Amino acid sequence: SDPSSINGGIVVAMTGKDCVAIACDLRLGSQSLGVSNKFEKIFHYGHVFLGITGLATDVTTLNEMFRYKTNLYKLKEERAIEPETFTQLVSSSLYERRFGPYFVGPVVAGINSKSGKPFIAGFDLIGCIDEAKDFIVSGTASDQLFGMCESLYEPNLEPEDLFETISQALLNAADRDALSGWGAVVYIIKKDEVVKRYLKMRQD
Amino acid sequence: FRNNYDGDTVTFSPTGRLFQVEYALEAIKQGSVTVGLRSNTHAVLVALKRNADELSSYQKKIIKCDEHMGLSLAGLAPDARVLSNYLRQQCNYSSLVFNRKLAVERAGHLLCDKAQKNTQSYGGRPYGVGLLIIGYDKSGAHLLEFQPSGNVTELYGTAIGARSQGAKTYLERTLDTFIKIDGNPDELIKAGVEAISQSLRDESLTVDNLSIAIVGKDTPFTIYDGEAVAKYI
Amino acid sequence: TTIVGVKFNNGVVIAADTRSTQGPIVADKNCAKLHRISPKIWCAGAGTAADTEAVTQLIGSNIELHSLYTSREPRVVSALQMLKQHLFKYQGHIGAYLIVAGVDPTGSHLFSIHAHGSTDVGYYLSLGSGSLAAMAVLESHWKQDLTKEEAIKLASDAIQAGIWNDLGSGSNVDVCVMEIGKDAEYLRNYLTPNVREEKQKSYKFPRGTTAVLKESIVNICD
Amino acid sequence: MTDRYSFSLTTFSPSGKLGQIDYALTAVKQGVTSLGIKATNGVVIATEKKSSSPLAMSETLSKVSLLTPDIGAVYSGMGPDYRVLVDKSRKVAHTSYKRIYGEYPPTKLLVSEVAKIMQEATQSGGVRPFGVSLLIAGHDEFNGFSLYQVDPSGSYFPWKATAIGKGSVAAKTFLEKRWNDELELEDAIHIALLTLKESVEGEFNGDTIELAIIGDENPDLLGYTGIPTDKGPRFRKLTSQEINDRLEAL
Amino acid sequence: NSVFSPDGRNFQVEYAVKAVENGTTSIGIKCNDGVVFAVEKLITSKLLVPQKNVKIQVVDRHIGCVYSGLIPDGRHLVNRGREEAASFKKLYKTPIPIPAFADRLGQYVQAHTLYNSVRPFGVSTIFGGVDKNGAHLYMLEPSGSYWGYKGAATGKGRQSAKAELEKLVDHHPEGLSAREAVKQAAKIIYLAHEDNKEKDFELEISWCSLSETNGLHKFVKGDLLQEAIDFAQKEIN
Amino acid sequence: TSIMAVTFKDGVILGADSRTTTGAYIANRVTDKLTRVHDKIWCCRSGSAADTQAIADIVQYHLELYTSQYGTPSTETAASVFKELCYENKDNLTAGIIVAGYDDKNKGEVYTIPLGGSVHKLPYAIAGSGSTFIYGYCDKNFRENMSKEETVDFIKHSLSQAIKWDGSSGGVIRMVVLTAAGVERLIFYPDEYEQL
Amino acid sequence: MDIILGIRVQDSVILASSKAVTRGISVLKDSDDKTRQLSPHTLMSFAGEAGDTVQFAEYIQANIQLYSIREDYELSPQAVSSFVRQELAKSIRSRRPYQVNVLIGGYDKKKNKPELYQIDYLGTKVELPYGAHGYSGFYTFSLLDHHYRPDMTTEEGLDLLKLCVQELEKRMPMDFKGVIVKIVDKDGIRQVDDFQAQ
Amino acid sequence: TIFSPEGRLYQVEYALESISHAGTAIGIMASDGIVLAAERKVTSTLLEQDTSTEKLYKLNDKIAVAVAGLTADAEILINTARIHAQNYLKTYNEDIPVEILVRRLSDIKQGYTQHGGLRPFGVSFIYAGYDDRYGYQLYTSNPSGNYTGWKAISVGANTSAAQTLLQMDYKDDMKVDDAIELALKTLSKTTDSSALTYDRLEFATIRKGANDGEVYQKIFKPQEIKDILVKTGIT
Amino acid sequence: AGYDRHITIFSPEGRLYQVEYAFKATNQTNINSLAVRGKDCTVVISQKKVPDKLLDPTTVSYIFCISRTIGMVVNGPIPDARNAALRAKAEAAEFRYKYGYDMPCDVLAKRMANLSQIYTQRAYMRPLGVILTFVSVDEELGPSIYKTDPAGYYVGYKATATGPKQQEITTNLENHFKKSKIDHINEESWEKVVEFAITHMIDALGTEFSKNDLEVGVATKDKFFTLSAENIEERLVAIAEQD
Ligand SMILES: [Mg+2]
Ligand SMILES: [Mg+2]
Ligand SMILES: [Mg+2]
Ligand SMILES: [Mg+2]
Ligand SMILES: [Mg+2]
Ligand SMILES: [Mg+2]
Repeated sequence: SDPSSINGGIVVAMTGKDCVAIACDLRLGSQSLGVSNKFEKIFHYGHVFLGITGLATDVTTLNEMFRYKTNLYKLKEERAIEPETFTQLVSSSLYERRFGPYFVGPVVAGINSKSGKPFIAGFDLIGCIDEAKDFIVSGTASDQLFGMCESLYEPNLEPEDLFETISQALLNAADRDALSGWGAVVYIIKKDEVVKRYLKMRQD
Repeated sequence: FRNNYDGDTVTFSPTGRLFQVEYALEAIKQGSVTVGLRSNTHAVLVALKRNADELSSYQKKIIKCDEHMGLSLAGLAPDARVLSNYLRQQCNYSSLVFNRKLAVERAGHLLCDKAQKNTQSYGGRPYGVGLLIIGYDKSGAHLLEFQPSGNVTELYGTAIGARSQGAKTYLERTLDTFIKIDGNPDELIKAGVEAISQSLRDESLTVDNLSIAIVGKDTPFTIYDGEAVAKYI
Repeated sequence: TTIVGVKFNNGVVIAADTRSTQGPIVADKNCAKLHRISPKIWCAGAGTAADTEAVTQLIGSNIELHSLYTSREPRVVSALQMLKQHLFKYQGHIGAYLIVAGVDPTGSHLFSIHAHGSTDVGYYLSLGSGSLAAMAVLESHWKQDLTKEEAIKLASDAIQAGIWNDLGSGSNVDVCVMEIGKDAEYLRNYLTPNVREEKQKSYKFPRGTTAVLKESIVNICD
Repeated sequence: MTDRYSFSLTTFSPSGKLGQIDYALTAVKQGVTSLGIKATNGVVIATEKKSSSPLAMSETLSKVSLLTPDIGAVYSGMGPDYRVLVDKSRKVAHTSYKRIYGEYPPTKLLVSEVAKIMQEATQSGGVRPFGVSLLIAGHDEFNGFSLYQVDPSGSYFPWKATAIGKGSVAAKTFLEKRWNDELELEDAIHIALLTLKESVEGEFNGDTIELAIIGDENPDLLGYTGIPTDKGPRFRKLTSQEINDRLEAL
Repeated sequence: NSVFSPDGRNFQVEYAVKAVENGTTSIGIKCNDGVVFAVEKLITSKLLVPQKNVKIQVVDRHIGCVYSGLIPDGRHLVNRGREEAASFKKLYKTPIPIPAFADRLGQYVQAHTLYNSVRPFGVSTIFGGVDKNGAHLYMLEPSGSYWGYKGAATGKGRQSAKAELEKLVDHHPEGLSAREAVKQAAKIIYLAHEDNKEKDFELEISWCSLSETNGLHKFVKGDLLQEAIDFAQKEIN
Repeated sequence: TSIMAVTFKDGVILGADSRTTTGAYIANRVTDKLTRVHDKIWCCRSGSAADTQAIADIVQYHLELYTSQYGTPSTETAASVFKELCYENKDNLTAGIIVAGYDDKNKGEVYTIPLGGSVHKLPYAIAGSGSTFIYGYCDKNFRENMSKEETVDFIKHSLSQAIKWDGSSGGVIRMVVLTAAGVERLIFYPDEYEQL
Repeated sequence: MDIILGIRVQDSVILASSKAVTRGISVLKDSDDKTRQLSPHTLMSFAGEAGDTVQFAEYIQANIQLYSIREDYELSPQAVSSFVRQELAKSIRSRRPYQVNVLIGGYDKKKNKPELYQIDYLGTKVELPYGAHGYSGFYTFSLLDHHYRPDMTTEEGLDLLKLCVQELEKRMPMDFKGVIVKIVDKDGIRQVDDFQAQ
Repeated sequence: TIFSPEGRLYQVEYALESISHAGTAIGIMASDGIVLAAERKVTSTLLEQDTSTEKLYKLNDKIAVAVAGLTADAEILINTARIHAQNYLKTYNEDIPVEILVRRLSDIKQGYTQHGGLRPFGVSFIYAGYDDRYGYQLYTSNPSGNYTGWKAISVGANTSAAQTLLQMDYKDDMKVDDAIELALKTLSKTTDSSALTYDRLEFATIRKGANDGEVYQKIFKPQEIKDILVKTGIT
Repeated sequence: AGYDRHITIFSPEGRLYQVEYAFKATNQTNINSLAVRGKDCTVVISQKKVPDKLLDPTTVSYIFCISRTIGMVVNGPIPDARNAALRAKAEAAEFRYKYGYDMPCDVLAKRMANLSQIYTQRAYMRPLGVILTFVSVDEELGPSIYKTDPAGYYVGYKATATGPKQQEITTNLENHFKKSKIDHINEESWEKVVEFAITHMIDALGTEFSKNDLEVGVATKDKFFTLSAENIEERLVAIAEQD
C-alpha cells in the first residue's frame, strides 16, 4: 500500500529563545506488527540535526547519504555545514529523484554557529522547503502534531520549558496514532550544548 | 616523392598519387592468372589455381555470389572472401526486398564504393585483391574487372594476375570471333581455356592446375574443377 | 493559492497569497510565493510547489549565465522561452503553473505559463485555486493605463478575493512592483489582515510534568 | 570527425620537465602585466588594456571579469583562453555549487574548480594546456577576502599581493617593499596604480588601465529592494572617471 | 590535411589537384535555358564495351554531375549529393535548388580538409541543372572551392577547353540554345583530346534543359549524339 | 476554437476567434491564434496549445534558417515542415494547423494539416471545434477570386456563426490579410459581428 | 508462510529455519537448509520468492568470501549486515527487485558479543534481541516478549526456541516440517542435528 | 605506457625524476602517533602562509597525506581518495582501513601505467593513518602505482640523504615527541636553504587525541610551527 | 619539421605556429575590405575581383547575410568562408529559437571566436584561415562592428579594415577620426555613408572602381542587405559629382 504508512513514525521540531528542540518516536513497524522499540529517526552532522519519517529503508539510506555528503563538504570547506546550507542540500538531493522519490518527510533543526539564530525547516518527499519559524511536523501523526503544536506553542520559550511543550505535543499526538509511539527521544539544542532525553510513554 | 608519402591511405604524394593503393595493386600482379570473357548468351571465367606444395590443395579462385552471378580472384584471397560475402548479401537483399535479381552493373558500383572507403580512412588498408565478375541479368551476359582502387570497367574480355598481359593481347585479337560464340557453352570455354594458355611459362594445364566457371541464358552460375574440366585440357 | 499579474503604464506588478497546504491542512501560514528569476524578472507559481521552485531556480541560474555571457540585462522573453521548452519536454509531469512578469531593456512584460508548456500574454492574469475569485475582481476594475498606485491596489484586492473566498488561499498578501526606470520593489507582507487573535489561556507546563526515562549529553565536537 | 590524438600531448621529458606546461608559462611571460593586492577590507585586481588598434573600442574587451557577485578574475597570457575559462568558471560555480547549496562558492573552492579544468588540459588526450595565469580575488562569509594565482599546470597559491606577466619580477619586488597587513582598500588601490605605471609604456589613464575591487556590498547594484538579507555584489569594476580621480592625487 | 604551411597553403590539397589534372577532361556549358555536360572517355582497349562505362551521373531528377581525377572519389561525392538532395526534398518538399545543392557538396568537400585523419577528394566536379529560377553550372575543387560558371572545364585538356569556352562567351553574349550547346560540347571535347591522341576515346554528353527535357536530366543518345559527333568531326579538320 | 483561411483575388486572409478554455472556464478571452512563421506565412492553431506552439516555434526556426541559406520559402515548404513534425510525431501530438501564405509567384495559398499529419491544398479551409457548425454556410457562400472586402465579410459572417453556436469559441474576431501590398492586422468586436 | 527465527542470548545467536519447500499442492522437500555461511562467525538465513532466495544468498556469500581473501580478515557482523542492507536497498528500486528477507547472526570477535540483524527485502535493517520474518513473528514476538531474558545461556535459548516452534506447530496453518537449528558463537557455527525429537 | 628494451617504463621513470625536485616530505611513525613534515617549495614574502595547504591534506578523520610532485595532479587523486573513503563508510558503516584506501589510489596510478596513452600522475604520497586493525601506519606510493609500508620514510628531494639519517636515529620505542624532533632535524640537515624557518614548512600529527582514547589530526598553524621549532633547538 | 609546426601545441617560445600560419591564409584571396559606422547604419565594403571571364560574377561573393539583422564579410579562402557562414547562420537561428530574441552581432562574434579558440587548443581540428567581420544595427547598442580572427580573438571597432593592404586603409581612417573627434560617420543617409566608405577606399588604395569591382553590404535597423551593381553604380555617380 502507501509507502509512507508501512513503517510508522513522527518527528517534530520547535524553536525557542536561543535554542531549538527536535523529537521523534521510536517505533518501527510492519503494518500492524511492531518490530523494533529502538528505531531512532533523528541524526546529526556536526551541529546540524535531521529527523526523517516515512519508509524506514529510505530513512536509513538518506542518513547515510547525508553523512557522506556532509563529510565531503567539511573536508573541502574546512568547516561544518550550517543549518541553512544543509536545508538547501537536502532539498536539491530529494528533487534529484523527482520521478523516483525517497518516501520521507525530513525535518532540519539547528543553530547557525555564526549568527546564533535558531533554525528549523521541513520538506516534502521531493524537497519542497517548508520555511516556518515556530514548528515543523512530519509523519503518520502529522495531523495530530499540527493540532498539538498550534495549541501548545508560544514563541521565545526557555530550553527547560520548550522541552515540556515539545514532549507534550509528541506524546499526545502519538497516542492518537496507531502507527506511532513505542518510546520517544527529545533533543534540546542550545550554540553550546545538546541534551538528549528518552521519554516515558505508553507501550501500546 | 616516394619518401614520407606511402605511410597510409590518407596521404597524397606530391605527384597526386596514393602509394598504399598502388601497392595494393601490386598484390594483384603477384597473384595467379585468371581470365574472363563473354558472348551475348554466356559468360566464362577461367582461372589457373596455384598450389603451395606438391602435397597440397590447388587453392580456389572462383566464388559463387548468386544463381546468376559469380567472380574470380587474383591477389589476397581473404580479401576476396570479404568482398564476395558483401556481394552475396547485396544479391540476397535485392531478392528479398525487391524480388529482383541484382544487375551486374549495380554489383560493380557497390564494390567500387566499398573499395573507395578503404582508400580514404585512417588506420584501414585498401583491399589487396583483383576480381573478375560475370553474370546473366535482365540485359544479357556481362563481365566486369574490379581493381582495389575502386575502378570497375565493363569488358567483352580480360585477364588479371601474373603474365596476364599475354591472355589480354590474345582476347584483344580474338574479339570479333568469341563475341559470337551464341548458344555453344563448350566453344566459349575452349576460347577461354586457349586465352589462359598465352599466360603460361609455368607448364600444359593439368586437371588440378584448372578452374572454369560459366553462367548464361539458361544456366545458373556453375563451377567446374577436377575430372569435370578434363574434357577441355 | 491566488497569484495575479497586472500591467500598468510604466511597468508590471505581481502579487500572491501566503498559504501552502498539504491537502486540507495548512503547513505554512506565511510562505513566500514570489520568486526571483533575475533582479527585474519575478515569478509566482501554483501547482506542485517543489516543481515551481525548482523550475524557477534552474531557469534563474541559466538566465544569469546567459546575461554574463551576452553582457546584457536578462529579457522576459528569454525566461518564457526557456521555461516553456523545459516544461514541454516533460510532457506536464513537472506541475509548474506560473505567472512571469518583469522589465527589461525592451519594456515591460506579463506572461502565464501552463505545465504542458503553453504560454499566454495579457494585461491581467490570475492563477491558482483562487484564480476565479481574483479574476472576478480584475474583470470588474481593470482599466487601460493604470497608475502604479492603482495597479498595486487592484492586484492586492484580487489577492484578497482569493484570501476570503478560496479555501486554498489565505493569510497575507505579497507584492512585487517592476517599473521600467527603477529597481524592482519586493513588498514581503504588504497586507496582513489575518492576525491570529490572542489565545484565552497559556499552555506552558509546570516543569517536571513530562516523565523522563534516561538522559545524556550529546557530543557535537571531535 | 574523430580524434587521432587520443594520447597526452603533455608528457614528461628525461629531465622530468613537463614541456608543454613550461612553454605555456613562457606565453604568460610575454603577456601584459596584471596584479592583485589584498587589503584588510578588500582586494584590488588591476591590469593594462593593451589595445590592438586605435580603431578598436577598448571598452568592448574586458580583461577583468565577474565570476560570482563576490569573485572577479584577471589574467596574463592568451586572451581567448581566458575568455573560455571565464565561461566555464561561471558555469561550474552554478552546476557544482549554487544548484546544490543555494549559495555561491567560497573563493578557494571556485579557484579549485578552475584549477581542475586547467589540470585536465594537461593530462587529457589531444589538447594543449591553457596559455594563461589567472589572478582570482573574492570574498566569502567564513574566509573573508582572498587572492589566488592559478597557473597553466592547475597549481594555485594564495597571495597577499602578486603580479603576473611581462614585468612581474620588478612588480613583485615593488610590492614586497610596499605591502603591509594594515592596508585599507584605498591604500591598496593607490599601490596598484603606482606598481602598474612602471610596467605602462604609453598613456596611463582611466581608459588604458583596467581596475576592479572586491570590497563591501553595493546594494545599488543589486537590482531590487525588499529582501534585507540580500545586500548586493562585492565585485565592483571601477569606472574610467573613478580611475582618473585617483591619478590626480597619485 | 589539417596542416597549414608557413605561408598559409595546404600542400595536401595542392597535391589532390595534381590528381585531378592527371584525369580525363570534362566540361560543362550553360545555355539560355539549361546546361550541357560532356566528358572524354579513354578507350584503354577494344575489349571495353562501347556506351557501357557511363561517367556522367544524375542526382535527384534534375541535376547532372561530371568529374575528373579519381573516379571512385567522384562516385563517393555523388552518393553524398544524393543523400543530401533526398534529405532536402524530404523536409522541404521542393527539389533542391542548384545553389543549395552546390553548397552541400561544397561543405562536404571542405570538411575533408579539416582533419589529419582524412584526405581531400581527388576530383574536381562540374555539375548543375534547372531550378525554380533558371539554369546554373558549378565547378568544385578539392579544397571545397566552388563558383558559378558560364562554362567550365577540368582534367588534362582543361587549358584548350577553357580557350574554346571563352570564345563562345565572346561570340554569343545574348544568352546559345540547348541544341547548339550540345554540338559545341562535342566539338570542345574533340579539340581537348589533342593531348591524349595516342589512345582512342568515346564521347559522352548529357543535358538538362527547360524546353528540351522539361528541366529533367537526360542523356544525349541516338541521332542527336551522332549529329553532334559529325559536327565535331567536320570542325576538327 | 474557430479558425479559417481563405484565398481571394489579391492573396489570402486568416481569421480566428480569441477564446481559450479549460473546461467551461475561459482562461483567455483575447488570445491571438494567428501565428506568424515567416513574413508572409502565417498559421492558425487548434488542438493542444502546448503542442501547436512548440510546433509553430520549431517551424519558425526552420524557416528562419531556410531563409538564411536558400531565400524566401514557399508556402508549400512551410506546410511540409509542419507536416513532417505532425506526421512523424502523431502518437504525442494533438495538433490541427492551417497554413496560409503569399508569395509573388504562387499568389495566395492554403494548406490544412488535420490530426493525422496529412496535408491538403485547398481554396479555403476551416478548423477547430466551432467549424463543424459552418460547413453548410461556407460551402454555400464561398466563391473563388473574391475581393478583399468580400472575403473579410465572408470570414466575419462565418466566424460569427461559429461563435454563436460553439461555446469554445468567442471574444474578438482577429484577421490577417496577406498580399503584395503587405501584412494587415484586422480586429472585429462582438458589438459589430453579433448584429449580423 | 517459510519460518525464519533468530534469538540472541548472552554468548551466541541461534537461527532456526523451516525445512519445507512447497510448490503448489506438493511439498517437494522436507530437509531444506535455508542458510549460507558468509564467514566463520557470520550466518545468514533467508525467505521469500522462489528463485531470488538462494541467488541472493549465494551472491552475498561470494562477496563476503572475496573480501575475506583480499584482506585476509573477517568483517564484523555489523559490516556484513550494512553491506547486505545496501544490496537490498539498491535492489528495491531496480528493474526486478530481490524479494528476499534475511536474518543475520554473527559473533563479533573484536567485541566478544553475539549480534542479530533483521533485514526485509526493502533494506529495512534493525539490530534485535530476537527476530522473525513472515507470519511467524505474529506468534513469536509476543511469546519472547514474555519468556526472553538477556542473560540466558545457549541451552536456555534452545529451550526458548523449542517453545517458539511448538507454538508455530500448534497455530500455523501450514506444515513447515520442523526446523534446522544453528548456533553461532566464538567457536564458529555448528548445527544442532537433534531437534525434531530432542 | 610502453616498455624500454631494458624492461622499464620511460614515462614512469621520468615522472619519478620530476618528483626528486619537489620539496622533501618526511613521515615518521611512533607507538602513540605519527608525524608528517614537509618543506614548502621556494616561496616569497607575499605568500599567504595562513590559508595555504600545498603538501598536507586530510583524506578522512583518521588518514592524511603528504604530497611530493605536481599539486594539481595530487588534488585530482586526493579527491577520489576522499570519495573512496566515504563509499566504504556508506557500504560497511565502518571507517576505511588505511591499506584499502592506499591500494585503491595505487591501482589508479598503475592503470595510467598500463593503458590509455595518458601521462602518469607526477605524484608521490606519504600516507599517515590509524585503524583498529594495524594501529598507526605509514605507506608510500609513487607514479608506478607501487606502495610499501614504513616506520619512517621520505619522498621528494634528497630522499637518499634523509633516509640514511632516519635509519641512524630511529628507534622502535619512540614517542611522537621524539619523532617530531627527528623529522625537523632531518629536514634541517638535508634544506637547500640557509635556515629551516616556519614559513617554509607544513607540519601535522596523528595522536591519541590529547586525552580521550580517540584519534585526532592536528594540522599545525604557522605560529605552532614557530614554537615547535624553538623547542627542538633550531629556532 | 617538429610537431609544434604541424599541430596546435606550444613551441618553446610559447607560440602556436599553426595559428600564425592560418593568419597568413587570410590574405591568399588578395581582397581588401573595410567597415564604418553611420549614425543609424553600418556599411561594409569589399573589393570584388573576377579575373576569369568564364565565371558567373553574381556568384562571386565574400559578403553573407547571417540573419535578418547581421551581415558578415570574410577575408580568406571561400571554402573556409562558407564553413564559417553556415555555422554563424545556424548559431543565429538557434539563439533566436532558444532565447526568444535576435542574436546580437557582438554575441554571435563572441560565439564564433569561442569556436576558433577550440581549434587553437584541440589537435584534430585545424584553425580556419579566415577573418570574420560582423555588422548590424544592434537594438541595444546601435551600429556595430565586431571582428574575429583565427586566434579566437575578437573586439568591437569604430571602423575597421582587413586584407593585404589593410594598413593603408587603417591609417586613412585613423586620420579621419583624429579630425572629426567622434567615433562614427555625422550622416543620416545610408547612401552617403556608403559613399564615404567607397571614397576613402579610393584614396587609401589609390585606385578607381567600376560597379563590378565593388561589393557592398548595408545594415540598418532590423534589415541587412547587399547592393546590386546598379545601386553601386548610382553611388559611384554621386561621388564623381564633387570628388
Ligand atoms: Mg502525514
Ligand atoms: Mg500510538
Ligand atoms: Mg579547371
Ligand atoms: Mg461562443
Ligand atoms: Mg587545432
Ligand atoms: Mg589535425
